[PDB]
Amino acid sequence: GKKVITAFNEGLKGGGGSLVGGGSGGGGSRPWFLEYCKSECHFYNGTQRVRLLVRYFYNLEENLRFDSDVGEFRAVTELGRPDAENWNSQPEFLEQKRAEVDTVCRHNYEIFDNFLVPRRVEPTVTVYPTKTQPLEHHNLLVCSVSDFYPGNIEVRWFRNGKEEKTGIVSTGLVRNGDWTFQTLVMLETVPQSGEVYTCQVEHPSLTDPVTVEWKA
Amino acid sequence: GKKVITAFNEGLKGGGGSLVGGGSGGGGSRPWFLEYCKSECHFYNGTQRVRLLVRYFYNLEENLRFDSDVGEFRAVTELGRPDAENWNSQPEFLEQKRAEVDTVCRHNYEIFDNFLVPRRVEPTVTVYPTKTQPLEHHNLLVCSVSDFYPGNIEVRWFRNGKEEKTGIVSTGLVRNGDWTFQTLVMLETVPQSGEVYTCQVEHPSLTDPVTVEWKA
Amino acid sequence: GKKVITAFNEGLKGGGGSLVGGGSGGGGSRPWFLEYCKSECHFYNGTQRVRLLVRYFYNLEENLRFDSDVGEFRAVTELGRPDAENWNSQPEFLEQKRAEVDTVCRHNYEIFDNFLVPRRVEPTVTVYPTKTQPLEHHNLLVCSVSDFYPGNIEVRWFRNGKEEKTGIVSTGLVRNGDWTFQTLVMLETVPQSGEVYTCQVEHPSLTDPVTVEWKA
Amino acid sequence: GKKVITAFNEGLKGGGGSLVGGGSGGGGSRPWFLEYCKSECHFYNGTQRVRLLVRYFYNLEENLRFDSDVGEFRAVTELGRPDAENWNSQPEFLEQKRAEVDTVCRHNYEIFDNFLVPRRVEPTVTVYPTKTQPLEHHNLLVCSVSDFYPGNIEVRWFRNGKEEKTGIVSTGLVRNGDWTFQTLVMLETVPQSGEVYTCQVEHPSLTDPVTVEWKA
Amino acid sequence: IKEEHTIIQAQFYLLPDKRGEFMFDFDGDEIFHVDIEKSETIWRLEEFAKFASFEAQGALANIAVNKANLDVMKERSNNTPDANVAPEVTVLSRSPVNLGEPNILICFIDKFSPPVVNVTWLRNGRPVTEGVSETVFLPRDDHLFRKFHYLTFLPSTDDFYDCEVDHWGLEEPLRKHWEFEE
Amino acid sequence: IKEEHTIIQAQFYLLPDKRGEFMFDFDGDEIFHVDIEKSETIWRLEEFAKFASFEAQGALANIAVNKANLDVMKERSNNTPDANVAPEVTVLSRSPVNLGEPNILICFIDKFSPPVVNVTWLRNGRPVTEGVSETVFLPRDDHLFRKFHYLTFLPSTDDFYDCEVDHWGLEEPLRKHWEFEE
Amino acid sequence: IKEEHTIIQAQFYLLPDKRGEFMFDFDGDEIFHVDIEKSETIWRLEEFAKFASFEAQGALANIAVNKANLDVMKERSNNTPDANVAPEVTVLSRSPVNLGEPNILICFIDKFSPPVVNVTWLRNGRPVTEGVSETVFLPRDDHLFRKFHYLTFLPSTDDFYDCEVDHWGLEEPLRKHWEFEE
Amino acid sequence: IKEEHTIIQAQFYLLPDKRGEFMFDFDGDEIFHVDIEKSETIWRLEEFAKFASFEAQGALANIAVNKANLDVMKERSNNTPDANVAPEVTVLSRSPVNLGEPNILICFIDKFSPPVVNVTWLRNGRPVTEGVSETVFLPRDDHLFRKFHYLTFLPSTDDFYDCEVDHWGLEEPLRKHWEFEE
Ligand SMILES: *[C@@H]1O[C@H](CO)[C@@H](O[C@@H]2O[C@H](CO)[C@@H](O)[C@H](O)[C@H]2NC(C)=O)[C@H](O)[C@H]1NC(C)=O
Ligand SMILES: *[C@@H]1O[C@H](CO)[C@@H](O[C@@H]2O[C@H](CO)[C@@H](O)[C@H](O)[C@H]2NC(C)=O)[C@H](O)[C@H]1NC(C)=O
Ligand SMILES: *[C@@H]1O[C@H](CO)[C@@H](O[C@@H]2O[C@H](CO)[C@@H](O)[C@H](O)[C@H]2NC(C)=O)[C@H](O)[C@H]1NC(C)=O
Ligand SMILES: *[C@@H]1O[C@H](CO)[C@@H](O[C@@H]2O[C@H](CO)[C@@H](O)[C@H](O)[C@H]2NC(C)=O)[C@H](O)[C@H]1NC(C)=O
Ligand SMILES: *[C@@H]1O[C@H](CO)[C@@H](O)[C@H](O)[C@H]1NC(C)=O
Ligand SMILES: *[C@@H]1O[C@H](CO)[C@@H](O)[C@H](O)[C@H]1NC(C)=O
Ligand SMILES: *[C@@H]1O[C@H](CO)[C@@H](O)[C@H](O)[C@H]1NC(C)=O
Ligand SMILES: *[C@@H]1O[C@H](CO)[C@@H](O)[C@H](O)[C@H]1NC(C)=O
Ligand SMILES: *[C@@H]1O[C@H](CO)[C@@H](O)[C@H](O)[C@H]1NC(C)=O
Ligand SMILES: *[C@@H]1O[C@H](CO)[C@@H](O)[C@H](O)[C@H]1NC(C)=O
Ligand SMILES: *[C@@H]1O[C@H](CO)[C@@H](O)[C@H](O)[C@H]1NC(C)=O
Ligand SMILES: *[C@H]1O[C@H](CO)[C@@H](O)[C@H](O)[C@H]1NC(C)=O
Repeated sequence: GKKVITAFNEGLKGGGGSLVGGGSGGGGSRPWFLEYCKSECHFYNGTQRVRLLVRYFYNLEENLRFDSDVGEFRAVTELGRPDAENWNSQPEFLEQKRAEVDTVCRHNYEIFDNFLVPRRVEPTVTVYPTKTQPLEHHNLLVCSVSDFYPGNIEVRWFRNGKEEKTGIVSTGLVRNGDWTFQTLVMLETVPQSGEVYTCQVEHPSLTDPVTVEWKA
Repeated sequence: GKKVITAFNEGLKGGGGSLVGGGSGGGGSRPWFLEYCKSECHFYNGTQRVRLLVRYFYNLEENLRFDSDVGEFRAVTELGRPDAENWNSQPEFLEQKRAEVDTVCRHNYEIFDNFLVPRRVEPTVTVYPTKTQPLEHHNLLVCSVSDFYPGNIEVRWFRNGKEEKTGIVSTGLVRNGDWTFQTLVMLETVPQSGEVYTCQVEHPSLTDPVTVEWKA
Repeated sequence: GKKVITAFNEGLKGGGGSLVGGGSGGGGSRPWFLEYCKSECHFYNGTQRVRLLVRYFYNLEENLRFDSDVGEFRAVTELGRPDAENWNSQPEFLEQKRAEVDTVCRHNYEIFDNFLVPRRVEPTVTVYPTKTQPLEHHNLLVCSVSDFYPGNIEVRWFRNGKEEKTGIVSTGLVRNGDWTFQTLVMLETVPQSGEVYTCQVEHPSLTDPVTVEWKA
Repeated sequence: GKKVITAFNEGLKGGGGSLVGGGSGGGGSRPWFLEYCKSECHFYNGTQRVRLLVRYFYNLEENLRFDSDVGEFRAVTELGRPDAENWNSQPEFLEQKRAEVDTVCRHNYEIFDNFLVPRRVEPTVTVYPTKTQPLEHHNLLVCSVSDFYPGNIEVRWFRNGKEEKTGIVSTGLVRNGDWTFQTLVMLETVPQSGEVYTCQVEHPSLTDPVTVEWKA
Repeated sequence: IKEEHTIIQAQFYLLPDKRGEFMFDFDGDEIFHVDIEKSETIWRLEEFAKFASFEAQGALANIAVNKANLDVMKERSNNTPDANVAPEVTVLSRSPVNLGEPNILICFIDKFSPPVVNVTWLRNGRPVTEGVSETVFLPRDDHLFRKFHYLTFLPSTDDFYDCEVDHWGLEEPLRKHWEFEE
Repeated sequence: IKEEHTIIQAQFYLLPDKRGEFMFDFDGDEIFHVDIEKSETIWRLEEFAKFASFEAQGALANIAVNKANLDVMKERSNNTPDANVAPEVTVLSRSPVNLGEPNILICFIDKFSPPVVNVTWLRNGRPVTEGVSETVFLPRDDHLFRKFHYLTFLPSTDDFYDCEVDHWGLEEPLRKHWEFEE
Repeated sequence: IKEEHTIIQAQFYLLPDKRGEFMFDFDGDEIFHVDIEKSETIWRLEEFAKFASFEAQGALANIAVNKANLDVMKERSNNTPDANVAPEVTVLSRSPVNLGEPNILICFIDKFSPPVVNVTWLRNGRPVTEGVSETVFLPRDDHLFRKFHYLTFLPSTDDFYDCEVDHWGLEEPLRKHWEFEE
Repeated sequence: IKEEHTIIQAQFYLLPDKRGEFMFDFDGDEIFHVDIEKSETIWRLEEFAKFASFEAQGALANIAVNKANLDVMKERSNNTPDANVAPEVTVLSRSPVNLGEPNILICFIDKFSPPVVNVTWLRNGRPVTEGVSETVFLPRDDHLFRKFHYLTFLPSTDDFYDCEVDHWGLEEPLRKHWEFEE
């Protein structure tokens, strides 16, 4: 169903707590001023345990936050002290904030659990050698895993049946920004005309492990 | 034993999860390698509620953490992945880590509750004006509060008995590194011969509010 | 119940005391560096009297030790002098070391006193002659005692009721590595068709002596 | 009256406990047989605590010993088992051996305590640089301390009043075999024209430290 | 058994550019954002709109609050400014490159603030405005931003590419090269 | 209202310097640190020793663990280094300054890494070694470090001071100036 | 008579092999050892587990200490090495040998250092990798090590066996032969 | 500096050489020894004699026991022999050398067994039998022996010396060199 996504409500800041400033890079650098806020919902076992963390930043510094496990706003730096004292004295606003863990976090999670949590995209797996430089060091066997979601993936290396443990290098999980990941897992060995290598890939979008052999 | 401070026990890292590294790219900048760990005991209303947060940094990035409210290690970046899988598969180790909340946090807290938590050092308040014989804009009345502890302090200005709530600037709470704080709460006004100003400072180390009077 | 074996805590070594060094065994042999440490708890009648002797070895030489009956560290060679001086000047550390005789030795002794100290396995006694070739000519009668624990065992040979105290040879008490021992106690005699030989083995795992008989 | 030094009395070994040996080792190497015994008296704070440790060797291995803390003989290898059982069943003999801690160790100690224990010989300190060659203007600074007794000597390096702790290399304590010692302690520095170095030598024969100054 | 996830609502207002953005994030990926200019909810992936909705006016109302709060913050810190933090730039292919097979080049801009950058894609040294797309300013764990720019391209040993990024924190524009490698 | 506090154990090992530190922090202040060299517990305030103790070897032990782990991390990242982060330097009086009345100058070194720095106090352009002191590398809320240096001085209209801080992240040593201004 | 016993904790760290071990010993027998690579407490006899426990991480910490101390020892001796000490080798049966009755071949490697050795079992001149097991480097009364290698086997006048040991102190691999004898 | 000392009585009988020795050691140095063929107590230092006495017959009686015990040990081990362990040799001066000032050359022979050696002093390449002296076989902490040979000389820039030691465990005689330098 098409359920409405709700947003966290932001509070208005008042006056007071003026500071002389600090003194950072500048002079020639162009001035800029940023009011940035992130409200993060942390889930554990779905909605079993949820923690809400709101973080306020002004330019380069986080100055205030709302940890739903604390129940009250708390200044990270002087600059945020005014808001903490102010919003903490508005019982109505606090009650509202305290409930967002359910009216916002748990609420939106439920909606996203219908398509985002269950989203799964099968990886495209390939295998091939590289580094045509038998003068630089050793020979490298690359196992390419691309275009998959979610990010949690496991790629092992097998040489003639028995798995390899050392000599493994990777570029790690690379995020593409479009809900797909990619990664290259290499094996540092010395390919022989009479050798069989395999790359095993375990991923939640695969009923059972995908394998790809390679022989010289 | 309850007079001996206990240290968090650090686990040993193993092989696996090797990465291409990449980095940032200095070229001329001298190379350095830092293994940095911080174990934070967060206390809410004494030992009533405690949260243990361990954070691992390699050079400039945090790559792994252990949140006592989560109960297991969680990688923050690829680099921390091998350690989470390795340490999370060690039930004996996880059991010991989970209990450090008591064997270390609460334990050490109770020791510090005898001389740190109660520590109190009364502030020295002084009042004076600035910008005379060298400046043209607006005089300023400075209320200097130095050498106090803990950090939370309240300073208010008064003109002829009536409090001021604007034209107030501060250098904010300044930590001196030796367990004392210092600060300057300035009032922006033009002193007139027939005026009496009052700086009122409230601090937990003071039975009742302190007040310094100033006249021109 | 939750019996946890405790380990001896090793101290960290400092700088200073450096030496020139000389022709030990380098040259064509592969260089190697070994930091080896053995902490021995010697027990006399259980926990009545206990002696702790920790020995430090660098490569092939013992350079430092800690004898509980002495109370402090003592260099065995120049190379261990720095550590002797550094560690003995650390009252906190010394005290901890001096107590390990109780916190470690006696502690672990009580844990092991339940399954190791009383461990008993009964020997398998066998008797047979060696060296034949053709028509047969034996000059050695072998009493084989195997798979037993502890090692203290007693073997005797008897000929027609009368014992033998000459011509006895043995391979000695041989440790198999898996908590069992074996041994061959041989008797030099020329077996005559009308003779009776007997092997009597005494062992703490036997309520009464075991005897095997052998006639030609 | 001239004190007479008493010797430890050695026991006679009996038969039994014969062993096969181990086969063959070198072969081309000349055969030899050594019966070696060392009776060591260990003193702690003079005769306050004395420990007798007799050790028996046959060729290259210790096989038996008598620790006065144990009160009886103990085999170290099977080759000594026969002796242990033999001497340990002779009450008169054990009594005697146990008494040698008094009739031999303490007795002789009181005799050597008149000239050996208090023996003192003043070191002869000298300072000088090294490493000239073709291209070299500054290197090591050798502090030579020779002809002294006993061995516990402490050498310290000073640079213009302040003391050096890094760059110190030494030959350690060298025993001449004639009841005197010697040692070279060198400082790794760069001797400038305007520079004052000094070597401080502490030793039990010197009422007060001895120093030798050196300038470029 | 381990269903751990993170949802983030990230919003900002920036001066003097008068720019503002609002977005939701799921495990590090963007679900949608709101054009403070068009007042229209824009889904990162088209398909998402069939499973949910969001009233864009909420985002706009929220930005307005950030805009008011910004003025208060500028006063509370006496208009003191912080230095500009320059971005790290990496160019890579969306998936294994094969000659003659349609692909996508990725220009990943990371760890920078303020959230304003100029990006130019260059194919054979010439600017390209066809087949290009971009994400809005995404959140990182800290106080900085990250962003993706995309280019549809047809692999060939004949061409080469460059992503040119300009940020107030750079002395001069940053150019990252990319070309096919067998 | 509520007794909220934070206790922090901070430790590290640094290469190629081969430097290590272990320390405890109470609400932002140092309780004590261990001299990896002198194997000694050093309290920030002498008076803390009367209320507790802490075994130094156990700390040297923890450091040893960080040393071993550092090697693994070097292997795991293929010795790939990060850029040095230069420090912000501030020089202020510890308390109100009155002529002829002995005070203390504070050299606050913040937001830098690695935890290594050369600090030179300067009086009238001349290096000063008498009456100077310092803390160990202290923790911040992030991955960077902070540190304090102190200089006891006699308030005068004559002399002027400079705190010179050199760090691998700085092109040229940084020098903050300070003089009296009635 | 007299309950006399010895308990020993033996640990080492070796370079340039980068090998370490931690083990406990009771009267000359291994109680357990900790696999520096598997971070697991391994009991010599399975049955010992039901009578006690040992936290593996504790042992890894001790090893780390030995690792740091090793570096110090090298600096202290100016990286001066010693001569390798070749081992004596002996092959014998675990118990009396009887055709058709299962048994175990024991390969006793004694008096050697450093604690690194390559052991190869051979059945009828051919490498055997099945039914082979081994202990860790156990302690002797002195500074040298001993080790046991095991090979399950079925006694037959048809087969012969061989334990080949290689060590840096041996010019050529040392091989010992064994075969059934009536 | 607790009065810690060691006193050792060391004795042996060696075959087939039929050599026997008995000595006393204090903290590593010989007090005296008895010549088994001469039945005389020889003091390491002449002066020692006025402070103590020792009946040589007590040592000869002890050697006699070692002599009988040796045969028993030979039988007990079926006359199995162990390898010969070669010595380590070092040549040095007793004290700092100065041209024209009487001095002494020390030939330190260490870690060897059996206890028999042939030491030859060489000046300019020719044997030297005048002004030479030696110690008997001194004990070490282990099972091996040590010994010192001595040569009185007059330092000169023209001469060079060599201490040639031959032991059954040496393939060829071992020759250490020594010449002036200062
Ligand atoms: C990014 O490009 C924009 C152009 O859209 C630059 O902003 C313009 O700058 C000029 C001169 O500085 C002004 O006259 C325009 O009014 C600006 N336009 C806008 C929309 O801001 C901007 O300078 C570039 N950014 C950087 C870092 O160079
Ligand atoms: C900071 O001071 C240290 C010490 O003076 C400098 O590092 C030393 O530099 C010399 C020569 O460059 C080396 O021989 C030493 O080994 C270095 N370390 C030490 C501990 O002395 C360092 O270059 C200075 N500069 C910075 C930015 O730290
Ligand atoms: C024992 O076996 C090991 C394993 O093959 C040998 O060590 C390797 O030797 C090769 C070739 O010299 C090196 O490339 C490896 O780096 C070594 N290490 C390992 C873990 O394999 C060793 O040389 C063999 N010989 C001895 C005497 O141990
Ligand atoms: C060391 O010197 C001894 C004796 O000078 C040599 O042994 C002698 O060898 C001859 C014949 O080879 C025998 O007749 C003697 O009985 C031996 N001993 C003695 C005391 O005369 C020995 O060969 C020399 N070399 C070595 C390595 O010991
Ligand atoms: C605020 O900033 C201005 C410069 O824009 C400066 O002149 C003034 O001193 C600052 N105010 C305070 C209280 O520091
Ligand atoms: C590791 O760093 C070296 C440079 O020292 C580099 O040549 C090599 O390619 C790097 N390894 C990987 C997998 O990137
Ligand atoms: C914890 O807080 C509650 C109220 O929040 C208070 O009543 C209680 O006394 C506190 N506990 C302690 C030990 O102070
Ligand atoms: C998640 O659920 C599991 C049981 O399924 C539990 O063991 C774990 O502690 C839970 N995590 C949190 C953060 O509650
Ligand atoms: C230390 O060892 C090196 C071998 O790398 C040698 O060149 C040097 O002379 C030695 N120096 C000392 C003081 O032992
Ligand atoms: C004893 O040694 C001899 C050689 O001297 C050998 O032939 C014999 O087999 C050995 N006897 C025993 C019982 O080991
Ligand atoms: C030597 O005497 C002191 C004080 O009399 C004592 O503490 C020490 O233990 C004694 N030495 C020994 C080895 O007991
Ligand atoms: C050990 O045996 C002795 C017999 O001398 C006895 O006195 C003692 O109580 C026993 N100790 C233990 C711990 O069993």
